[PDB]
Amino acid sequence: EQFKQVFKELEFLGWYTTGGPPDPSDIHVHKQVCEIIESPLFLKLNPMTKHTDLPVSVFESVIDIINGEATMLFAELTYTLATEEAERIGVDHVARMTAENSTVA
Amino acid sequence: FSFKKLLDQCENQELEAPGGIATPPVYGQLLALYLLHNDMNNARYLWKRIPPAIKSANSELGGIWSVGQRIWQRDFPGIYTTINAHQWSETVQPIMEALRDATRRRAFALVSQAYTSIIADDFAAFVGLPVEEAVKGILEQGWQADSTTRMVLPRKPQQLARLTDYVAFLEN
Repeated sequence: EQFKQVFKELEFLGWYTTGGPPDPSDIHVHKQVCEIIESPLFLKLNPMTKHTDLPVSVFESVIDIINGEATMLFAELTYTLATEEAERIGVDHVARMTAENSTVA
Repeated sequence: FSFKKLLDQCENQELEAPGGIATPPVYGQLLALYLLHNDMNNARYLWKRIPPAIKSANSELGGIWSVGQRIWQRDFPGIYTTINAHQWSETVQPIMEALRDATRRRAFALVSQAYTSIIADDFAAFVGLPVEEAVKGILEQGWQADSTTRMVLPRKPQQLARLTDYVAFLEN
């Protein structure tokens, strides 16, 4: 209710968490987040990535068709690199500029 | 090169002496070497450094000093005439002629630079060679000479680390 009066065309989309792989804790939190919207997103940020999968990742809950106690799966979805001209120029400017690390380094 | 080690050997020989005065042959060799390297200030100071008695005892020192005065006044034609007046000792027989060659090269420089047109007689006097060296000017070196006027025309002939050092110095 606080942010709806500042961002008009911006509604709930999902939740983000920093960590490793999607664990049972993540699916437990998603089991609560899913009561707000039909399909919340998940955005994992892993700063310690040294493997084949990308450090940042997007997941979606998929309701499995397995009979009995069906534990929903977490399917990874790709993302694009769409960026406006203005914001791209802004990040370009912030990257061009520099600065206890040495300047020459 | 070997010249550096030879100069080091002469420095060692000069460093220690039985009474501060060395043998006349090595004194003459040192004076000739000083004349060879155009280090004329140390050459004349060595000449006055020699005691008068031993200086007057031997005429080889007198001849070496006369060569030194001839090269001190930059009298190029007379350098060769004086160097041929006396006969040097055998152990320095081939090297002194080499000194002459060095002076030769010196004169060549003084003609290549500081002379746009040089009289043939003056050029021959400077280089010492009477008439034949003139030929060496055109046929081999590549100059262009003309007759009936005797006017010789000479022709005039690892980092990134450093910048990192500069930035490291300036940033701190």
